Amino acid sequence: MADKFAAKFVSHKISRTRWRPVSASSLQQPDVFATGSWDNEENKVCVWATSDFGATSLDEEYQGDPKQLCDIKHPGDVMDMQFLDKERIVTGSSTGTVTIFRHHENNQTLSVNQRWEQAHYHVGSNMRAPCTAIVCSSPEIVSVGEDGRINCFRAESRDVLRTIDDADSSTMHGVTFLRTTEILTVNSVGQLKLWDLRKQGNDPTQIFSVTGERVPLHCVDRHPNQQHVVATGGQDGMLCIWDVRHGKMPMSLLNAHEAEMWEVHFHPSNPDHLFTCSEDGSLWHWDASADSECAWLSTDPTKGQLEITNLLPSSTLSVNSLDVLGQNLVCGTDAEAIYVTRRLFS
Amino acid sequence: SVEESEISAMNQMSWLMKTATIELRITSLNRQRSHTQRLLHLLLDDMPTRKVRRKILRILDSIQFSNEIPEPLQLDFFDRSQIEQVIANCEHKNRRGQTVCNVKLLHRVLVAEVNALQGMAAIGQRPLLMEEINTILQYVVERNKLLQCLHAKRHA
Amino acid sequence: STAAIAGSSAAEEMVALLVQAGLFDTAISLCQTFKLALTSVFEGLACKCIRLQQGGEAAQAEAWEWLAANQLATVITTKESSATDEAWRLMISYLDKYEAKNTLYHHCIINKLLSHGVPL
Amino acid sequence: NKILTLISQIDVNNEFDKLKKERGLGNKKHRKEVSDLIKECQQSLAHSLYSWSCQTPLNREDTLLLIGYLEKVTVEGDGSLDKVNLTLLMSLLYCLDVGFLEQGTDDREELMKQASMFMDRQYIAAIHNRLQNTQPWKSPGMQATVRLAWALALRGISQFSEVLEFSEADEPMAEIAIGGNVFLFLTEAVVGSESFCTDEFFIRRIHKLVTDFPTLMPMKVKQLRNRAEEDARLIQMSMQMGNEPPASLRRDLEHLLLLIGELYRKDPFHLELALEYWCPHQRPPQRQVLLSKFVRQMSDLLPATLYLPYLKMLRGLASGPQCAHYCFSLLKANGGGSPVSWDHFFHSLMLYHEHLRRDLPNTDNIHQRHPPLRGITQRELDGLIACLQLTCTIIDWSESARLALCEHAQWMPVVVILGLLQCSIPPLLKAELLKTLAAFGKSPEIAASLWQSLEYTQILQTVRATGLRQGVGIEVELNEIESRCEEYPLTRAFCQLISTLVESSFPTNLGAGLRAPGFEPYLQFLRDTVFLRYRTRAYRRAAEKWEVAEAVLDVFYKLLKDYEPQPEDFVDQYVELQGEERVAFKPPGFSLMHHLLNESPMLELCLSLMEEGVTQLDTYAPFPGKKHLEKAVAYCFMLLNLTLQKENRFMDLLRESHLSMIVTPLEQLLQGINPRSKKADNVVNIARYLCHGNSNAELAFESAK
Repeated sequence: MADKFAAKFVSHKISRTRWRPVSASSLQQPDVFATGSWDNEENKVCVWATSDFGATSLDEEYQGDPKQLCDIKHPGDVMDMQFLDKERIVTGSSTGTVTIFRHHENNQTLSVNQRWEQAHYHVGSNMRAPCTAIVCSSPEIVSVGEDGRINCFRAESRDVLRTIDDADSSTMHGVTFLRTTEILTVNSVGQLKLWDLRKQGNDPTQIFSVTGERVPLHCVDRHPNQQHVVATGGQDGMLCIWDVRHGKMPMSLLNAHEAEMWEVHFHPSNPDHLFTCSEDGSLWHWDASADSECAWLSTDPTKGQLEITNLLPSSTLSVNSLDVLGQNLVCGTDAEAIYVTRRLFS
Repeated sequence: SVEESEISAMNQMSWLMKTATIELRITSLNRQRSHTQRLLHLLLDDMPTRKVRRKILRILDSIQFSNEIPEPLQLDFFDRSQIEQVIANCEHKNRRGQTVCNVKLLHRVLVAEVNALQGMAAIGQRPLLMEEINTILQYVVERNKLLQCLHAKRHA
Repeated sequence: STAAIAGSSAAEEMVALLVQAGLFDTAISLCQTFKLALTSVFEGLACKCIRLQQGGEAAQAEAWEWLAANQLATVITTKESSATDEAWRLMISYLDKYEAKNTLYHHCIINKLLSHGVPL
Repeated sequence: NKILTLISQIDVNNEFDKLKKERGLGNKKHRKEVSDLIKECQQSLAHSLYSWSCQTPLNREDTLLLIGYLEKVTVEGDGSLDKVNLTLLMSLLYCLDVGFLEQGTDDREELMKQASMFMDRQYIAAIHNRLQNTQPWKSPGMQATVRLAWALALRGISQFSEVLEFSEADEPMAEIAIGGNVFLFLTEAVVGSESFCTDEFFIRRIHKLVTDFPTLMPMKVKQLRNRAEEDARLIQMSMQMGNEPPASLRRDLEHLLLLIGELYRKDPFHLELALEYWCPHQRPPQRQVLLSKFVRQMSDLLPATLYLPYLKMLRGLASGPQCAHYCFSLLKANGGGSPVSWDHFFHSLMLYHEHLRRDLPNTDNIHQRHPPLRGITQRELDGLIACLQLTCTIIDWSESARLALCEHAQWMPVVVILGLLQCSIPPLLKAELLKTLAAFGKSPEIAASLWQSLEYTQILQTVRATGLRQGVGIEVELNEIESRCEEYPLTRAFCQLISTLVESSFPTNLGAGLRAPGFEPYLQFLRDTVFLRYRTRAYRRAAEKWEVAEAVLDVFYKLLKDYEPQPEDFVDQYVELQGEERVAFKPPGFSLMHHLLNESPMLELCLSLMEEGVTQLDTYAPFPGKKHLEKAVAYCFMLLNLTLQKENRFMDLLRESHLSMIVTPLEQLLQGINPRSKKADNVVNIARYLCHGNSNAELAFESAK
């Protein structure tokens, strides 16, 4: 399976990787992705292509190394990155700044479209304290940080629409939309928190936690079709599955990794697949479809054999980010490397 | 005796012909006498055994080489000579080389003729025109049926 | 059938079913008695004119039945025109004649028109 | 003796213990064939007895044997006499059937001499003694029902000659029958069978049994009606002071009203039998007058507890167009205050609309609390639903009623209903509202006005307003509410509406000024959402999964079939919206078809659905949704078929129009190996549908084609 990916060597640490969203009406496979770098005083955002703009042969083995289209130098260390749409990229910075970049495809350039230089900061001292995660639902943007704040922005508004000050006395690490006006946050004390933006009170609507476990939460993802099914990963390498309507405890606890689980992602268009990466250097593909030929909520160990495959060679370097679109997967590493496959299921 | 489609009966007979023909040819080219014997014996001995016309002649008797002809079209509001010309024209050549409007020209051609005949004021005369077009249709249909029956007989 | 349903009818169910099947005279009469100001007749006739102008053959064959159920006060004066022109002439007539102090008029017509496509 | 014994015992025993054990029956095919042959044999034997009973009446010994068999019967615990048992039952019904005594034919004496259940005092005594036994059958209901029929017979026999000793035994027997709630067993166990749907003579016999009860013993009937109404009222009111209703209550009238509603709800014969409920040939037969009086008498001072059963009864009685019209008018006029009037229905909807809007919170106001949303009580909800269902049934069968109801100046039903749809209620009510709209839409012009109204009301959010983005409409309800409930009534109803509207026109310019023409948005929505789902989204009911797929594919199919293209289609224009040029909206089907000539998931999904269909059909197991699947796959194949023709056509045109669009031939797509399969099984599967040629011929034809 190692022969499916071309690996490109670049002198830049890889933290985040994301596919450019394709229109649901397009028969075109995803071909472009972005990367963020870290571990430096100054880092960059890069845009990459997987195909040569011009190969019309349906029959050539993809040995194509991903090609850098363009880059931009970002002040501070890049933390998180998402596409807002086809032309706009949002970043969270180690400086606590949230920035919207505009990509000008005709000229192959990036430009600063908008910034919030005081999105994340410690109340009182006023010292910089990192924007750790962002989530987009156009035109709305939510950010979280080490200052325990939840900020709500609108892309066209210069002012912050809402701040929830002192939302967490601990660092928040992740945020997702539950519903249009409700978010979930996770923090360094092993809590999953639910919250409504509309509600005036800064208090969370609900708090979930493992009983007797202090372990911090590093990642969270929502099942695309089932808004109540959530996956999380921890410092112990455990995969937790939650039904946010049923109790305050996970429905399933699965031994996934030997070390810290950095990211978890459902496949955006085929959510019977899930992907996870770890400090142990591994990148796992989880397949819940194997009995058909929500599977993730099966409590019957006799129904739904999960097939599990390690995608990288043994003793692989830290895999900080992955993204999956159709038959294509990209991931970024601390080995100054981008791995790309265009034939995930072949 | 597929009177139904004398056409069908005829086609049946035709194919059967070609077939048994090449059959006997090759069987004899080989030397199989008994086979050939029984075959032709039967086929030709109209002589009564255990005036019984020979089968080959009976087959020829079943083919009528004379066929009936359609009542002349009569038009109260309309020229006949013109309708016969129109019938001659829109009768396009089918794959067998027969001039037939077929459903095509028929339907669309009839609609076009009705559109051309404008009868504004005298709405009152409408049922008549309706019945009249019906007969024209029946006639062209009969004519086409007949042409088809004919090419069939030719090939047979 | 509606013969039976006329056995328990009403002052406007009638108006509607009848404005339904052509009969654009019988109903202007039922209305002017029970005084109930009629813009449903003009909108429905405008709809039939539009459907005819974009109508198929079958629609032209059915149209002679409702056209004959009216005169067309007086018919004609030259080149013929496949209905089309037929209902637009019943227009000029059922308009200029049966016309009102306020607006059962230009407005209701221009509207159903821009409403379904039409260089006026 | 021999006959019955044989059939039954053989069949059941053998199969169950030798063939269901050893499975000599082998192939998913052989097993089925053997199973079908065995079931056919059982059915042919049962029919033989039935066909006989329909002709020959039964002798004393043979009748006792039949009764002896029926004493042991299990209606399957599933609650439906299987095609065989239902037939045995109707056969017995005809054996007993004495309806031929009511038909004034000059042959009455000859027919009386031929009916074995006519000249033997011992016949009546033996049956009566068996049915009086509180040895009920394996199925107390069996003892209760036959008893009642024998009793109606006894009731008439007084008139014929002078046989009126057993008239007395009819009231207690009828009481026992009613106490066995026969009305419930006939409703759940008999008509429960979908095979009941088949035999015209089943419906006629039961129709005679139901019509003979009010005709031959209405005195008792009325006694009982009044009794019930009164007791109900009393205890209910007593409790209303502060107590709870006595656990000893028994609403046989409601069960009676439901029975009437269910009995005529759907007739396979479609002989407009419901005509018996209507009195305008005949100078009104006395029977028709009495029944009509029954329907009217039940509407006079209707207790709140009987309100629902009565509506359900009316709903059942308005089948068969003539009947439609008649009951329609009847009730309309009866309301000319009785809790069942057009004034009560539309005033109630208006009150709910006014009450639910006031509970709305002003944007300027911060933190708004309702004087506690009077979430329409569950009973009120059930009542509204029943009313809408009745309305839908009446307007579906009666065009006069449909037009009369829509044009009424005070009720303005279309406005009210559309207004209520903009309010918030649990999905079931929304579904019923959509169904009611669908019933109104079977009439062409209303449809044109309805498209304009739908575009203005932005039920489906066409153009985003004030950064509405996601949700703010049926899309949010689908993703947040239906997906959580794992039930999809709203989505289905919406698809039904669209489907009906597309039939009356792919309409035209649906809104200038707002968007920029096109039926484009609806399409996107439909497609994306529902197909994605169709694949992955929980479904409490496993059958619902396929229902959603069917509803969406139905729309896709109609859009592609309805589309015809003539050179202007491949010419495309860019409309300026909010300062950005956007390619406008080609027809429904230009788009539909571009997406098929390439491997967009649609195809895949279509091909996957076909594969799934054949796999499920190869199991020959009776899963729920098998039919639906059939329909859907049929839709699929038909889609495919039209596709090739129009394909040649478009490809051609496409080559002429110099559009940079790359399309692939349908045959080439069929050749291509499935990615999941990683082999050319595309064709293989299609084929396999030929194996089901006996089972599903339609599919077979399409496949071969």
